Amino acid sequence: LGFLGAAGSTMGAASMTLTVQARNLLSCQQHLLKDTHWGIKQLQARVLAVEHYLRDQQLLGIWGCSGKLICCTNVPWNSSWSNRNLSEIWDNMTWLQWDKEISNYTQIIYGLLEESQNQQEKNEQDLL
Amino acid sequence: LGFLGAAGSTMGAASMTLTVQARNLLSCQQHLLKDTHWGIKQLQARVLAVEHYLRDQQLLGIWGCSGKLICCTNVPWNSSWSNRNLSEIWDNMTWLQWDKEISNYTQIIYGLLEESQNQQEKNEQDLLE
Amino acid sequence: LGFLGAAGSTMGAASMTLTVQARNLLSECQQHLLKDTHWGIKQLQARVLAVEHYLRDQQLLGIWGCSGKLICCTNVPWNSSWSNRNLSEIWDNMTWLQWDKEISNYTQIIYGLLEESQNQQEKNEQDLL
Amino acid sequence: NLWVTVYYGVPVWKDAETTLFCASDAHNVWATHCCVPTDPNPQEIHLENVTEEFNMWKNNMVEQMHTDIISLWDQSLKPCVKLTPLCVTLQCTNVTNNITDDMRGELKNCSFNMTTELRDKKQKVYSLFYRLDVVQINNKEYRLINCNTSAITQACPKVSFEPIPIHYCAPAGFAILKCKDKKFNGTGPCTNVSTVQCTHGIKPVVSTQLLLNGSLAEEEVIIRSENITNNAKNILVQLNESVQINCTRPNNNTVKSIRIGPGQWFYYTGDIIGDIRQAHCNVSKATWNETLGKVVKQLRKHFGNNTIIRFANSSGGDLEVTTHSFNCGGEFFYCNTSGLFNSTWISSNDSITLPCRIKQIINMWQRIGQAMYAPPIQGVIRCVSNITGLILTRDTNSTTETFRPGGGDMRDNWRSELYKYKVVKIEPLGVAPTRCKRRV
Amino acid sequence: NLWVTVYYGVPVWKDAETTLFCASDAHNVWATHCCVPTDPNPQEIHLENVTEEFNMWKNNMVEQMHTDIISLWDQSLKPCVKLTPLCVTLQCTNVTNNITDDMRGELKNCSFNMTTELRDKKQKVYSLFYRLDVVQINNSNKEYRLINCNTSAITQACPKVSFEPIPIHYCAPAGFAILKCKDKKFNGTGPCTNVSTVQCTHGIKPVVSTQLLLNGSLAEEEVIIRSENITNNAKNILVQLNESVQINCTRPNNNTVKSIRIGPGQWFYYTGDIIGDIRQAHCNVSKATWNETLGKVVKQLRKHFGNNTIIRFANSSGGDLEVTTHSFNCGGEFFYCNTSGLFNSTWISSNDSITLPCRIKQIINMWQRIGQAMYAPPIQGVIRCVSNITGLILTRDGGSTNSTTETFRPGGGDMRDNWRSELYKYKVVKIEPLGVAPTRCKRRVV
Amino acid sequence: NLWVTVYYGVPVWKDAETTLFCASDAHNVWATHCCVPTDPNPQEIHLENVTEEFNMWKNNMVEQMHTDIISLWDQSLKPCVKLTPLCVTLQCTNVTNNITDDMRGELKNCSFNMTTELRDKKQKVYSLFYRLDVVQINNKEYRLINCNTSAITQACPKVSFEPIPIHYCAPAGFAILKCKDKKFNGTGPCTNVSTVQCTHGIKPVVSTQLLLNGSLAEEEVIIRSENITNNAKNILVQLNESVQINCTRPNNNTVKSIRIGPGQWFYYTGDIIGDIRQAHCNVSKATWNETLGKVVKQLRKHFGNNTIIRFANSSGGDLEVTTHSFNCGGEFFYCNTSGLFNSTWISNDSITLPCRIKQIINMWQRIGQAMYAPPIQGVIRCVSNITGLILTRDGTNSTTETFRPGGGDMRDNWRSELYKYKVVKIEPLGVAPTRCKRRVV
Ligand SMILES: *[C@@H]1O[C@H](CO)[C@@H](O[C@@H]2O[C@H](CO)[C@@H](O[C@@H]3O[C@H](CO[C@H]4O[C@H](CO)[C@@H](O)[C@H](O)[C@@H]4O)[C@@H](O)[C@H](O[C@H]4O[C@H](CO)[C@@H](O)[C@H](O)[C@@H]4O)[C@@H]3O)[C@H](O)[C@H]2NC(C)=O)[C@H](O)[C@H]1NC(C)=O
Ligand SMILES: *[C@@H]1O[C@H](CO)[C@@H](O[C@@H]2O[C@H](CO)[C@@H](O)[C@H](O)[C@H]2NC(C)=O)[C@H](O)[C@H]1NC(C)=O
Ligand SMILES: *[C@@H]1O[C@H](CO)[C@@H](O[C@@H]2O[C@H](CO)[C@@H](O)[C@H](O)[C@H]2NC(C)=O)[C@H](O)[C@H]1NC(C)=O
Ligand SMILES: *[C@@H]1O[C@H](CO)[C@@H](O[C@@H]2O[C@H](CO)[C@@H](O)[C@H](O)[C@H]2NC(C)=O)[C@H](O)[C@H]1NC(C)=O
Ligand SMILES: *[C@@H]1O[C@H](CO)[C@@H](O[C@@H]2O[C@H](CO)[C@@H](O)[C@H](O)[C@H]2NC(C)=O)[C@H](O)[C@H]1NC(C)=O
Ligand SMILES: *[C@@H]1O[C@H](CO)[C@@H](O)[C@H](O)[C@H]1NC(C)=O
Ligand SMILES: *[C@@H]1O[C@H](CO)[C@@H](O)[C@H](O)[C@H]1NC(C)=O
Ligand SMILES: *[C@@H]1O[C@H](CO)[C@@H](O)[C@H](O)[C@H]1NC(C)=O
Ligand SMILES: *[C@@H]1O[C@H](CO)[C@@H](O)[C@H](O)[C@H]1NC(C)=O
Ligand SMILES: *[C@@H]1O[C@H](CO)[C@@H](O)[C@H](O)[C@H]1NC(C)=O
Ligand SMILES: *[C@@H]1O[C@H](CO)[C@@H](O)[C@H](O)[C@H]1NC(C)=O
Ligand SMILES: *[C@@H]1O[C@H](CO)[C@@H](O)[C@H](O)[C@H]1NC(C)=O
Ligand SMILES: *[C@@H]1O[C@H](CO)[C@@H](O)[C@H](O)[C@H]1NC(C)=O
Ligand SMILES: *[C@@H]1O[C@H](CO)[C@@H](O)[C@H](O)[C@H]1NC(C)=O
Ligand SMILES: *[C@@H]1O[C@H](CO)[C@@H](O)[C@H](O)[C@H]1NC(C)=O
Ligand SMILES: *[C@@H]1O[C@H](CO)[C@@H](O)[C@H](O)[C@H]1NC(C)=O
Repeated sequence: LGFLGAAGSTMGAASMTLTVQARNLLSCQQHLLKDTHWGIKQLQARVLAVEHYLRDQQLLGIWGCSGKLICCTNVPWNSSWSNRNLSEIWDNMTWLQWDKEISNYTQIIYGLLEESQNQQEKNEQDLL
Repeated sequence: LGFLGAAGSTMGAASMTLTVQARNLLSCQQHLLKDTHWGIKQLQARVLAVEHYLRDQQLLGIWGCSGKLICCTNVPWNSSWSNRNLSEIWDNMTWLQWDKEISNYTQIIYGLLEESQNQQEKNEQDLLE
Repeated sequence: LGFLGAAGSTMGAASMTLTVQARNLLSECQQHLLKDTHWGIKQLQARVLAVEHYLRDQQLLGIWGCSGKLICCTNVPWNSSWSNRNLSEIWDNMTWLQWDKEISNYTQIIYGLLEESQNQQEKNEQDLL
Repeated sequence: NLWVTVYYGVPVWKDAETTLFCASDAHNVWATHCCVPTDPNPQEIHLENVTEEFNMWKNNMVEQMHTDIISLWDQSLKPCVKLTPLCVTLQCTNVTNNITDDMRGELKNCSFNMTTELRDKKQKVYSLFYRLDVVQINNKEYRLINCNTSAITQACPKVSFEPIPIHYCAPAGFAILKCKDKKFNGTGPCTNVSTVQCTHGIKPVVSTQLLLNGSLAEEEVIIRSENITNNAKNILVQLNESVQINCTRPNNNTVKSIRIGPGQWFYYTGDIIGDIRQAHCNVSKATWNETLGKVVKQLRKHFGNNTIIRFANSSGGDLEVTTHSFNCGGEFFYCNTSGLFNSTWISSNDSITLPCRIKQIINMWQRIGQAMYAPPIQGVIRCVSNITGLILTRDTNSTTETFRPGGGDMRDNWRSELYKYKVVKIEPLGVAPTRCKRRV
Repeated sequence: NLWVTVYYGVPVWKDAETTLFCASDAHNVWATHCCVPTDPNPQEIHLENVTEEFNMWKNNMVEQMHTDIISLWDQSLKPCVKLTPLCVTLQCTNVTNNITDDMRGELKNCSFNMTTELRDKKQKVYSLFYRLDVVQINNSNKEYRLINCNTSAITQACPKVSFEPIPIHYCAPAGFAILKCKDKKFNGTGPCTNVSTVQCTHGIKPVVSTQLLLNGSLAEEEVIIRSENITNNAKNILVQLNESVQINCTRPNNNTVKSIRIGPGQWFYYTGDIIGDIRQAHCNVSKATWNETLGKVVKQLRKHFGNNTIIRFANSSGGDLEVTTHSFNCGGEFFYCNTSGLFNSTWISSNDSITLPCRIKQIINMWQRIGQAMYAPPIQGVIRCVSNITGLILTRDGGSTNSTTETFRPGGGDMRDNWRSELYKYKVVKIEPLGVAPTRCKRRVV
Repeated sequence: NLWVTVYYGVPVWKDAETTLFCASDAHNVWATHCCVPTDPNPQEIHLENVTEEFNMWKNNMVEQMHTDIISLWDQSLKPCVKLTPLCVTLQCTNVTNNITDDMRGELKNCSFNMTTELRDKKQKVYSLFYRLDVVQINNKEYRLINCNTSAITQACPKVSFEPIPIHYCAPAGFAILKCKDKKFNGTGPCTNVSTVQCTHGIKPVVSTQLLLNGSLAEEEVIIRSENITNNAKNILVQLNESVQINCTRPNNNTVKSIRIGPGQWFYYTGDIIGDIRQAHCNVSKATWNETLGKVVKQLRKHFGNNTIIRFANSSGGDLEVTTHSFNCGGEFFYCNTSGLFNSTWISNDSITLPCRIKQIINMWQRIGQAMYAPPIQGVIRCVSNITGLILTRDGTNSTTETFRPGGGDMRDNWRSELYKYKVVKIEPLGVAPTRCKRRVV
């Protein structure tokens, strides 16, 4: 329906809008060039947007999720991060609410995803 | 052939030239820095080339093609877009002519490609769970 | 071991650190970025070049059909014209620095072979579908 | 039982700061610089079942607006002629031609030496000056007030500085959120929010004491400050209806120009046609009185049921904070406000005439290392502005408190238009537990 | 029974406008700026079964030449001595020694007060002027001022800097390509079938001149005339010759350049003394060559205007020298040649070179822009150069008399119209690698 | 038999040049323009079984430091008041008031006119200054020494130029490698190496003759030159001990100022409080002799056990070439080092070196610009650490060679501090043979 239209939707309900959010990330110059600061300042902002985009893509590659909007892993979920029931997580809560609740544990999760993929690629190469 | 050597070739004839076109999309010093307007213009140009590149790659990912040069999807070809023989198109039309043949449908096809892929991933997720 | 935790590792030993090296690229005060025009420009240019470098390597892996994998087994044979080094040493006596130096002469050849082999296989898959 | 599933394109965000890009609807300075066109698209997304917290007193956009404005102002002046060749002794006497008692010595007829197109020649000229910009040296010897402290640059006469509405637009990866709660005071949670592509068109209006040409409150009168209890805070008052104020400089000025160098033209005030009288501004007494009565009722809601509101003028300071200021027709006005703040509120109609002073040497933007000369304008100037708000300060359980108009950062004016907007960064990744396991 | 097939790496493009950068093959400004090296490989690929439309009048590269050339010019002059302190009352007399009757009072001997390293001291300087640079103060015939004291500050050019144009190659940024037309008979504004790809253009030498175009590409096969909206006399005519015409220019007198200090770290340069009988500048063209060349031009325009026409030539309308004379730089000096002698003929169906007198100026405005000025310091000794006329700019009077006689005059024009000639050969396009087509396959779904 | 296997994330590199970003910890120009904080977390990775080739004289990190320092200096002077309008004729006489140390003719009392805030007014003013800044025109006429050559700019009094440690950090995609071998001689295959994200801080101290406030050597004094037998190359001496040098500008001073325009202030010397005294630096002779002893031993190791090392003073030339030079208290000192190089070696005692003060400074061995050093009030004192020397062998086969304090360009100070470090580019992609063919469906 629009960018962030699903922000108030439940986590499950918002899953089919992941594509709109992705499309909007990369979405009189004869005068403006003359202003050195205007030029540099705005160019830097554009460059940073690119850098952020690429870092997230780099991570999806590392975790083995680059080809999917939704990516299952072999890393188990820890009750330390969350011991809430899936029915509340997916049907009642929104992503804004839910994500805030696990803001401590994100780094832990990322490290686990990276290692799991590392071992799986090794296993494939040894098998071949 | 070289870069764009295949530009005058027909659509099927240009098969396997896709690789040269892709390779060529990406590629004193004190003057380059002191002349501020010069330096800005040149840096902007490289940045723009990157931005362009990324949009195309993003779309291929969105549509489920990703790193492939040649993809086939679940979206049907429409009579509202064209009504020409398949061999007429592939053996005789020039890729440049072809783009002229299909004009202002790009956004339709892309919307269809995007939605089809979105549903396909959801179906895979349900099956695995 | 950390980023570039070791470079004395044999090539085999170093295979599990590929994911580490992979994370290095793209890894009031700020007012100074505009106050000193050249300083801000030089830094921006450096960041841009790092990005450009990154993208070229990623494109190349995509072209070869390896894409996001850190390790790929391909359809290109190792040539007999290349130094006849013993496989036991290649993987467990040799480190990547030593190895690459020994085979650096051939880099552009092997790349051309990788590109062509993938292009041919992709075409064959389209015919099979 | 559960595994970590990665989700990309998740519709969430975090508080963020980033540079915005300036766009106009479309040779005015604002328009020339803020030349990027806006989209013909009133894009807004209602964030149904989303609550967000706003705090206007910490809003980064205000600081950016300020910074960009200062920069533009200077950029406009960078290519203009310097008047430093005119830092000479002036021989001044009082003007007595058709001058009334409310003027007397305010105008001076000064003569001086200045340069010519050729380096070796000099010329003698006569010019009319306002007392505010001329200082006695010690007799008849006077100088321009700022030739001891800073260089004076003449503003280019061709450049229009009148404000145009400006829309600020988010860079990709960012979004602007807006609070649509009509009763929102700028600091609490807001439960009626939507996304924004670009802000509305905000005019970069500059004034002191009274706010001009801003938005009006739907909800009568809203009085807000960072902290009401804190006696150091400057209170902003937003009105639901404007008060019109009619400002003028009645004197018909004759403007002439002389070259001081090859491409350097100096514009001088010349002389005056007709009678000489003070500049002034008018408002309706009742309109002003009705407005204050409502403000007082709103003040009691914060200051007490038995509280008596005493209005008074500012406590002191320089011209820039003791008078109301604006730039009507491009001339800089410094108008008295004591006539507006004399009463005490307790628990075809007459107008209020505010006398005004005219100044040409301006220390712009609360800075002191720069000065500019405002070229005089030929003829007679009139305008009418919309007073949309107040800038107020206040001075042992007396039950009576005193409120005064005052100065402050120009940022404080801009805080009003930007009070309803917030900048956030989009964060597409997150994970969640699911019952799937990656196929091995 | 067809689906969508998606391809990336499709060899197609669309017209586009982008920023180009320059390179060269190695004191010179052009060399300093286009410091980027060239690739010796032509990288030109002929395309088969290719057509493209080239409209030179809409070629943005022409605008870029103008924009960047001016920018370089300004950057090069910027870090030099300001002569502002010298735009003062000047005392003058006419030169009466070793002067021919062609010169009479054109050359003047003037004196004035000048600054020194210390602000407390003043010196007195004598120098020569060519009249065009000096006017009466207000009318006294002893007191003069420089022509620019009422308009702009003048900066002298730094004497070490070389502006000699060099061939410059323009190269596409990644994502872009240049297409080239090699159709020998192509007149612009239209389709071309002899199309090949280009990475970098040939080296275009940025020669700046007015009425006649010097040292450009020479036409292949035949004299060709290119114009747009030809019946409209508001447009000028660009004529490209297939045979060059040699023109020998000189500044015959021996100039002894002197220099003095003007302030801390700064030198001023001036004319000093002149040795030998003093004459104006001159340019020679064989009259026979000129007449043969002109007849060839006449034949080409005749096919455009009619078999029964009479082609009359006439000299230009009045106006500034930058319009009315052949303005060019020779040896570093600025020449203003009287070309009326090249147009005094009507065409109806040993060399005795035509010699044009030429004026010289020291105060130069630039690019038909005003409010800025450059001082050209004099060059020591005697100057000679030889140039190749490769094309002409002409205008037609127009009107309707139906007399069958058309009148042509030296045309005026923009510097952009000189560059327009070389650039008629090139077009910029953007590469668009992504596209779709129909297919009998469907994605395999499992 | 073998196929190709492709690897990404390969731990290899190639030598490369780039631009390294400037950072610092904790009105100081170095801090202001290297605002970027350092990482408080130390970082280093040892690379066992890795040997790398270093060459301190081919190290582009030095050139970057040179370029950036000069740029910084100029950028800092750009917004300061110009003194151009003060290039007027001076009328000067000799000052004998409270003359001491027979330093006659060093200072002159000059009267001159200046332009003040209004263009209509001129003022006769007076100032006291050094002969090194003034020349005679030929109660005689004089001018400042640099008025014919260029504009003079006053440095802003509020800006501190005191060197602070500066750390250089690699951009992503690059790494800095360092040599940890205590006996490394400046070139070759260093076997004790590690990877470093940021260098240690280096203070950008600029001096001539001797190297001050640098790093000390471990082990023993290490002497290094690009070519040893080419007398055109100077040899760097890195000491393993620091010699204390106590410098002063002994006079007390009154500083005066005047407006020369609209907000334009000029600072000048006023007058001298007490006796006029010569500037000087003190070094213990005994420690100096011990230091020379260590050095001559190291020199003999390259020339022979029986050679004779003759020390001698610098050749004739400009003060910036022949005398010791440093910035102490904001004043610029030129010191006579001939007293340090008189002995011949073969198998309190504080020496006082006289010094002179100059206010108009040309810098970086560049000509065409000059910086006016504002006067410093009061009395100046500092003590510096001598950590090294720049010497020349001066080219008979008599076995006696003369070593002179030839000095060198600013890069030598930087070559010394940045010698440890090398820059390389990371190259993650590579290939090797395997046993499998890609699995084919
Ligand atoms: C169309 O094309 C022709 C051919 O290229 C151009 O003709 C040349 O024009 C340039 C610019 O006017 C001339 O440049 C001058 O060259 C002198 C040296 O050449 C002589 O001496 C050498 C030996 O040293 C001989 O080989 C040579 O044949 C000549 O006899 C310089 O001394 C001149 O002085 C300037 O440069 C020197 C540095 O080299 C400085 O020290 C001086 O102060 C000063 O700046 C000058 O560079 C060139 O000689 C001409 N060539 C010929 C063959 O005649 C036309 O100008 C061009 N037309 C247009 C419109 O562009
Ligand atoms: C411009 O400057 C001139 C001097 O250069 C002034 O003229 C002198 O004024 C004094 C009185 O202050 C008289 O005693 C002199 O006789 C005058 N000299 C001449 C030649 O007239 C002049 O008054 C100044 N004018 C202005 C407008 O400032
Ligand atoms: C100020 O006074 C001048 C002088 O009368 C006015 O100029 C006149 O303008 C009218 C048109 O508005 C002309 O018809 C007159 O001829 C002008 N006067 C002269 C000298 O010829 C000017 O308009 C007045 N300006 C204002 C705003 O009062
Ligand atoms: C110096 O030469 C100029 C010409 O270059 C003389 O100007 C001419 O003066 C006569 C008499 O007034 C006019 O009729 C001409 O029209 C003028 N010529 C031009 C081109 O305008 C000038 O008089 C000479 N001066 C001296 C002292 O001989
Ligand atoms: C400052 O300027 C004044 C003049 O305005 C100089 O004083 C004059 O010098 C000349 C020298 O030829 C004497 O003939 C005059 O009698 C002096 N006049 C006065 C009033 O003294 C003065 O010398 C200049 N100051 C300096 C230091 O050079
Ligand atoms: C908000 O809540 C209502 C139920 O009260 C529900 O119908 C609606 O879909 C919710 N909105 C969003 C964005 O989830
Ligand atoms: C969960 O996290 C805690 C630390 O907070 C750790 O000790 C525990 O082992 C983890 N359990 C699982 C299943 O990951
Ligand atoms: C973990 O996150 C919660 C919010 O979800 C926060 O209240 C808590 O303090 C965090 N714990 C730590 C150790 O940061
Ligand atoms: C779209 O393209 C077709 C040709 O393919 C053309 O006939 C039609 O007019 C175009 N529509 C638009 C955008 O006007
Ligand atoms: C160095 O070589 C030894 C002997 O083969 C080995 O045991 C050691 O692990 C190697 N070092 C590194 C960093 O691999
Ligand atoms: C000029 O005006 C001032 C201010 O009103 C007054 O004090 C002064 O006496 C007046 N002088 C004359 C001559 O009228
Ligand atoms: C406002 O500041 C006053 C002190 O000036 C303090 O007593 C009061 O509690 C503050 N109010 C809030 C809401 O912080
Ligand atoms: C305020 O008004 C009083 C008169 O009641 C006046 O004397 C005083 O100067 C005025 N001060 C300011 C700052 O307006
Ligand atoms: C040049 O063009 C003319 C056109 O009239 C033609 O007659 C002549 O033969 C051509 N010259 C050459 C060398 O082809
Ligand atoms: C200043 O000292 C020099 C010697 O250094 C001498 O020649 C000169 O005459 C002295 N001048 C005065 C005024 O004493
Ligand atoms: C010094 O340079 C000379 C050549 O000038 C060379 O023969 C000699 O070997 C060099 N010495 C050293 C120690 O590099």
